[PDB]
Amino acid sequence: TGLELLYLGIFVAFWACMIVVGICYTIFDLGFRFDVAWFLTETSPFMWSNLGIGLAISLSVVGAAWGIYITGSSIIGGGVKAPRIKTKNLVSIIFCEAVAIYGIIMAIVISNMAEPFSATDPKAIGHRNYHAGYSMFGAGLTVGLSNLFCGVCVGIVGSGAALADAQNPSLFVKILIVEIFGSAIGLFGVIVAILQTSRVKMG
Amino acid sequence: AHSFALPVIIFTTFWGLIGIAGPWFVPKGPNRGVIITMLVATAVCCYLFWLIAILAQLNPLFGPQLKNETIWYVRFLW
Amino acid sequence: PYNLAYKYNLEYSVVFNLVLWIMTGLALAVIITSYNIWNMDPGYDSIIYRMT
Amino acid sequence: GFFSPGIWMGLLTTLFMLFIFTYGLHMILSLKTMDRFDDR
Amino acid sequence: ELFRSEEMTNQTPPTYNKTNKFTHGFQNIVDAYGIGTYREINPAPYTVITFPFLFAVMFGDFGHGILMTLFAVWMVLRESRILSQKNENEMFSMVFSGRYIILLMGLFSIYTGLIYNDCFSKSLNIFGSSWSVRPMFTIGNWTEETLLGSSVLQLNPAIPGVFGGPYPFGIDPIWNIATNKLTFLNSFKMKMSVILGIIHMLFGVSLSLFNHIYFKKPLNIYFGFIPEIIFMSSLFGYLVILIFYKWTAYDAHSSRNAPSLLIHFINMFLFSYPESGNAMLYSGQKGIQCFLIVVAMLCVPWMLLFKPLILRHQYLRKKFDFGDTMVHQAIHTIEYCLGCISNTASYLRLWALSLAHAQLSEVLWTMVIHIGLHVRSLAGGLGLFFIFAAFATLTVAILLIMEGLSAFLHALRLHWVEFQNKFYTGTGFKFLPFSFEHIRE
Amino acid sequence: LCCGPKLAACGIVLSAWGVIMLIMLGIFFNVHSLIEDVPFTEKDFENGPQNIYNLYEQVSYNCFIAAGLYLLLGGFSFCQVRLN
Amino acid sequence: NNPEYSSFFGVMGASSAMVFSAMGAAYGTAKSGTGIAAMSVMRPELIMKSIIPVVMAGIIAIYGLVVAVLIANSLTDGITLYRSFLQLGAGLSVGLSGLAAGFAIGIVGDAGVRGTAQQPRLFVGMILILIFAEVLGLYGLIVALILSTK
Amino acid sequence: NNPEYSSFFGVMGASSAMVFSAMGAAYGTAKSGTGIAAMSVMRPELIMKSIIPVVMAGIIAIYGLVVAVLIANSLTDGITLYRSFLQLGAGLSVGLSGLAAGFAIGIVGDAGVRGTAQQPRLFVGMILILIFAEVLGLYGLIVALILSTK
Amino acid sequence: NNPEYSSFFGVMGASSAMVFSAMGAAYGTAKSGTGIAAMSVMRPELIMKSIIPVVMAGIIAIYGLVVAVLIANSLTDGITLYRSFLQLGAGLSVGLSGLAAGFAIGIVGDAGVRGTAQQPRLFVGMILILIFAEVLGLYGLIVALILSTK
Amino acid sequence: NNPEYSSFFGVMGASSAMVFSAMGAAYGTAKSGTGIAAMSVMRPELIMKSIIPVVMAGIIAIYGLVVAVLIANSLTDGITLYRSFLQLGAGLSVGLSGLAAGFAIGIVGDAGVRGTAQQPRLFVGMILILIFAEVLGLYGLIVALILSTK
Amino acid sequence: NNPEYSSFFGVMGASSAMVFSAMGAAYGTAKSGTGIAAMSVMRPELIMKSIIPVVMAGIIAIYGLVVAVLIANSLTDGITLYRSFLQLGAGLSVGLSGLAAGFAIGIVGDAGVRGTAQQPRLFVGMILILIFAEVLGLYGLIVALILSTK
Amino acid sequence: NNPEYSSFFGVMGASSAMVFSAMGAAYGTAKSGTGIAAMSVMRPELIMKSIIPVVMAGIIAIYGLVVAVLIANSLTDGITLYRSFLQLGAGLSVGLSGLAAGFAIGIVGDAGVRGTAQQPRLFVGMILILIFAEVLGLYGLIVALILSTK
Repeated sequence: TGLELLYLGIFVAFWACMIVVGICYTIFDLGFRFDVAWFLTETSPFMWSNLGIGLAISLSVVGAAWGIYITGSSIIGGGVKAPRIKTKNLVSIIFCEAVAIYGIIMAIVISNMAEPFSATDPKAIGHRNYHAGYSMFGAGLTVGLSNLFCGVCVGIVGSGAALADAQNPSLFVKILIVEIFGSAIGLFGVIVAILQTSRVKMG
Repeated sequence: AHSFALPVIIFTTFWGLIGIAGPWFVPKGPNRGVIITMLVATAVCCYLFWLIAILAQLNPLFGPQLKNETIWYVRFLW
Repeated sequence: PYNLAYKYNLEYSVVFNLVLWIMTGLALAVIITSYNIWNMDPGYDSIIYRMT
Repeated sequence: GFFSPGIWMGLLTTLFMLFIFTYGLHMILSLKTMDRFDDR
Repeated sequence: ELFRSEEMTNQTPPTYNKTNKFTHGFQNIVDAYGIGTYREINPAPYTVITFPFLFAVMFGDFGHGILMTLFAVWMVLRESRILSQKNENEMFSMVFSGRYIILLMGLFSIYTGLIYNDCFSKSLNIFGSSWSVRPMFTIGNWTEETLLGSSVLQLNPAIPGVFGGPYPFGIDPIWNIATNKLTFLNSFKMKMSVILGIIHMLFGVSLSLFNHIYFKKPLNIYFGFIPEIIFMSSLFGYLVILIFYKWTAYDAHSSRNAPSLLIHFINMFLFSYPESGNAMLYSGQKGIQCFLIVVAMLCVPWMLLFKPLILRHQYLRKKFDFGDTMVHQAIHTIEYCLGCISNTASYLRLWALSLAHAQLSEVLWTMVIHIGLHVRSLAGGLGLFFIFAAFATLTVAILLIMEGLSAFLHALRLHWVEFQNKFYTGTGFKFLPFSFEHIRE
Repeated sequence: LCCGPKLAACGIVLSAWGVIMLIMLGIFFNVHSLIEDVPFTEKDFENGPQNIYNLYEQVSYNCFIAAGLYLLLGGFSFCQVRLN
Repeated sequence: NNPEYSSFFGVMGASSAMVFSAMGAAYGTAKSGTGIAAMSVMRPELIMKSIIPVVMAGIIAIYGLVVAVLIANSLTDGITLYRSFLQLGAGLSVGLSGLAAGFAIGIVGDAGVRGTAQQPRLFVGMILILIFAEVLGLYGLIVALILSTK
Repeated sequence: NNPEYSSFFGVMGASSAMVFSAMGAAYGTAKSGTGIAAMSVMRPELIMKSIIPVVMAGIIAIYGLVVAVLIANSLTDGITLYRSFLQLGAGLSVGLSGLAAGFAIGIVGDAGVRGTAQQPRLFVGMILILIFAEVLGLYGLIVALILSTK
Repeated sequence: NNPEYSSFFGVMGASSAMVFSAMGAAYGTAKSGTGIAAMSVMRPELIMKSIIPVVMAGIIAIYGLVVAVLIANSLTDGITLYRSFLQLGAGLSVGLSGLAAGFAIGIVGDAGVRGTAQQPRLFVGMILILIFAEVLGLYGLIVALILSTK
Repeated sequence: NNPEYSSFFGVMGASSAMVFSAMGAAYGTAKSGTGIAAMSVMRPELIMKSIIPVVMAGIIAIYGLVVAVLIANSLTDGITLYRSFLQLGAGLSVGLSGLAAGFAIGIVGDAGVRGTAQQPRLFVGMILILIFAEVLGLYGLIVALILSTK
Repeated sequence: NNPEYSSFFGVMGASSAMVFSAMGAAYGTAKSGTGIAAMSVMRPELIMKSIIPVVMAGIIAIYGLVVAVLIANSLTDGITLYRSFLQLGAGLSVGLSGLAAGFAIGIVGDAGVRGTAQQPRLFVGMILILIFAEVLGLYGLIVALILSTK
Repeated sequence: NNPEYSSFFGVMGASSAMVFSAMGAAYGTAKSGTGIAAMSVMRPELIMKSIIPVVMAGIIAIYGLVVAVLIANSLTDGITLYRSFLQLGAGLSVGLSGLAAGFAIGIVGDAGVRGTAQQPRLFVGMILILIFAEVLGLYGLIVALILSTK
């Protein structure tokens, strides 16, 4: 667990320092030196938007790809004794490809809204641009992570389906119902991401 | 309104007689020692417990905080 | 004196940012490298089984 | 101040790359080879 | 004349304590900790009252005391039927065996609950509550305060010239409806717990004198009891006196910069006597504070070194493991003195449990049965039916059982740890005579 | 129905406790028409003492109604123990 | 007027609701699917009964959807900030609560299926437990809806 | 007169109370359900008694629901900050305390359910430990109720 | 002249006192219940006198309740900060100290009950050891009581 | 003249002293109780004597109580800052030093009691070693006392 | 005339010296005591001699006590700041150096007595190696004394 | 006219040199002592020769003492900062390099001493390897002496 111990030690030190610094700012009655609005407002909406777009596409691929290896190994392994498996159980990977597609469509619809500002001083500038910027980030994040966990779910289930089908060909059809629920999880994330950016404008 | 002297007279006599006179009027059976022990221990612990409770309420430094509607109700109740 | 400032380093944010993250990266590299040697696996074989 | 717009935003983008790199490298480090081969 | 074990006929005899249908259970909760030394002072004759009392302090709840009493009454009324049957359930057997212990537990819990004046978070107003005269509150320059009152409470002043007088028995019912009961009532229970604990501790030490005399150990009283009782009295009894002193010495007239009993107690031990910042309880207190601490410290050599030293002298005069004897006496001294400090604080169990019970009762009442009431007539009645059943269920499940159970053990622990360890020491063997035990089988 | 005499017995004891407490509560409401001071008053509260007296009588009635349900329950549970 | 950046927190809410609910549903679903496949190898006749845990998980997903949609439709630029915090709280409340519920769904359904495979009488018991997990998710929805409309 | 973002602390309370309570109940539920599924195979007659830990867990969840709603009902924009911190404290107190209670329910149920199957006399002892855990959850509620009206 | 945020420190004290104390009691309860359940398989007659570790764990939670109530009642708006830091120290002192005690009570209770099963003579010894663990909690309460009145 | 927050460091000392000392004593107590329970099965005789590691642990807890009270009693609002840091140092010094001693107490007690059961001659050696750990804790008390009054 | 908080650095020094030295001595003590308990089974005659590693560890603790006292006595309120920094350096120097020695003490002590019990001729070698660890610790004391007096 | 607290870095240097050097020597000592203690049981006649790694280990701590004092002799208040960085670098250079050398000494000592008992011909090769590690440590000292005097 050498790496996990390293990750934890950094995690704890990271937040432990934030706790000490945050409480100290309060204790020493600093003039709101830690200004969240300043952080959020100076950070260009272009950064937030493009981050969400990259996440929407990239996280969705990670999910699909995750599931791909989960069911790939199980299918290939089982097939050593049950070559019939490839006839039906490859649909799980089709399910993973569909999970990846979800993010791609959303990511493109979001990116289509990107525009220049030619803006400088945020004061009374781009009020709508900030809303749309943050929304694009959220919607991208929303769908990305939703597809990320969707792809993992359908992978795990497809593995079980292949392992079952390898032993009894009558089980595949009934089990397949679970993977459909998994796919729906990703679609729900798509619906919200669409809503979040349904009423945004640049310029 | 109440005085403190009278409560002391009433409850001191009550528990005093129990712890003082009670043991005087006890059967001579095998439980005599137990009955006397119980009578005295009971009177002393009970008297003290009350005595503390009442003394702690003398010369109070502050009164209670009541809700406005409660205060109104009391004004026209007591 | 007069509630005067001490001149809080012009470009502080730059020197600050640099020194913190430079020494953090170097310190971690040393910590990890030191750990890996500290916990070097000798193999616990060849002669160790007999000496144990 | 301790941070500027420039420095801060730079830190944020750096972290995203560090998170991805860490994940990638982690999976790369957790790679083993075989002790022995099955047969002739 | 104290109850001791019976003689039986140069070996260690068994410890025989004669019990009966009532006292047997009390002897058993003592034996549960250990068998007393032959001819040791039996704590049970005093436990019969002492333990129920300390429990009643922890569980001083009028309503639940009734429920608890009725349970014990049931078991006694069915005593003949419960004995003449099979009882495979060990949980019922245990409480049945202690049924006479529980009976007293309830009876005292009633007594203390009445003084605490809490029956399911309800006080018992006998129309003797004269704490304040609200009509006179308005006279005291409060004209239409109920207008501002719409957003405020306003604390009833002390010494307004129109308020005052103690409640005849228990706490004046008015405090049960106050928002600051959490200081008035909590203060009482803290201070009361200390007073009662220390007195019981002093009693436990007093008993040791009879035992040391019985066994003709002059050294245990000339170098032990005397400096030990002075040690405890000089530090802890002094505190108790000051608590009562303030109650009668200072009124609201001096509430600002009123002396703080805890601060003077701490400063007492530390010989801290600031010129200002804390008002003194009485003139000359500084001299008293210093005197008592010095004496308490001077008490330590007596119990610490005089016994092993004189025994060594007697060895050389008469002609004795001197080193080991010093170890035994030093351990006794160290544990006694440090335990006195910890033991006195330990009795804060009385406060902690009494406080917790009152807090559970208030919330369990307010958030459960109050909800069963409603302005709709029939709907209110029908709802209260079902809600009450749930309320009674929670009162039993949480308070009558569990809190009674915790207070049961904690009061027993006080006997085991702080009281008995002052006099009830050593071990003996359980007396197992020939007996025709297998009658019910 | 039998339902088990162990469970009927519990109802009998709970029902008896319920009637005792509920009747006493209703009495207290009528006498101090109070410590509980929770009659569900209006927010638009006027200087009308008669209004709280009316609320207290209503609460007292509700307590006796709930007690009546326990009186009926006790009868039912009692007969179950007798036949069981 | 309406301060800038105020919509930021509300956007995080809408995202948090859906993402954390998806996490719960995804875990619970994967756990149930694993157990279902494991059972059906031994006996297929119980497969239909073993599906409910998966629907249970999907409900967690809906819980998140209801709030995420409610907020996402409510989001504008000119937000009075107070409303944004309500949205943030509603998002977290339902998402994180549904996540906990979905976890329980996963653990209980998976163990329930293996138990049921050995003991068909377990069917009712495990479903009753799953009901408590669904209630835990609902509680999340209740609080979130109260806050979002406050 | 009031500062900005003053509602921020309060709204986190309402969410925290529900989320931590759901986490606690979910943990206890998941652990109890695992023990129930495993135990019930050998001793099916206990299936209706081993459910109790799960109910206990739901209580912790209600504890949390009650406070979160009470805060939400008292959650406003024009908060004096003082009141806001009190609401956050009440939320955290009941939530985190219920979380601790849920942990105990979880562990005690898991061990207790199996222990009971091997020993029917343990049932009463198991319940009492569970009652102690319920009391632990109540303590948090009590403090939260004191703070929320202070 | 009262510093803002002063009430934050204060209320966090009351919460910490309850939360950490509940965590301690929960740990001790969870471990004690586990040992008791296993013990009951062989020696069920010992179940009733094995609850003690669990009750003691509870009082640790109460010690925390007591301080939390004392602080919560002491909280006001115009807090002089000094008082707030005393409340924060009092809260942390009793909470964290009780937490440490919870581990000792739990660990010792488990070993004691399991040992008692084979050596009934261990009972007095188990109690002596546990008392010291309770004392740790008491000491934390003592300091908290001193600070809140200073 | 000094910062209104200067009192923060002192009260943190009073808390730290008690908390770390309780942690140390708790560790030593828990480890000793575990070894003692196992030893008691091997032989009743030593159960009473085996408490010693725990008693020593208790002293560490007192060490901490004494300093925490001294700090709390000396802490004021108009603190000199210098004294405040000294109080923080005194608190940490005794607490952390007692914490280190607690580990020695615990580890040595466990090994000592288990060994003594097999070789009674170890009994004296066990105490001697535990004496060094108590001395290490007292050293922390000495410095803390110097810093508190300095 | 100097910066506020200037005395804090010196305070950390006095505490650091004591705490780290106690940590080192405690570690060496715990490891040595663990082995010693085992040694009593093979050769009770070595129970006395085997104490030495623990005594040496105790020296590490004194090393720290000496510097911590010197710093505490040297620290004032009107500190020159420069001297305060030196005090922190001196504290860390002796404390952390003694900590390192402590590990060497413990590890060598345990291994040494284990070999000695099997082969008593190893006693002399065990003592010498521990001597080097004590010398390394003294080096820390030397530097700390040089710094704290400059 | 010099920057404030400019000496701080040089002060940390003097300490760091001693602390890391003690760590290095301690590691090498602990590993060497472990191998020696195990080795000499079979062949006590080698207990004398086997000490060399330990006596070598101590050279690291001496190195550290030399630099730490060399720096301390040059610590004043009016430091031009530049000189302070140089002192910090020299301290770290010898300390961290000595630490690397300490690890080198310990690992090779353990394997060398154990092997030497197995193969007397290893003695010469062991010494050479140990010499290489000592030379590696010296390099740190050389840089520190050059740098600290620049």
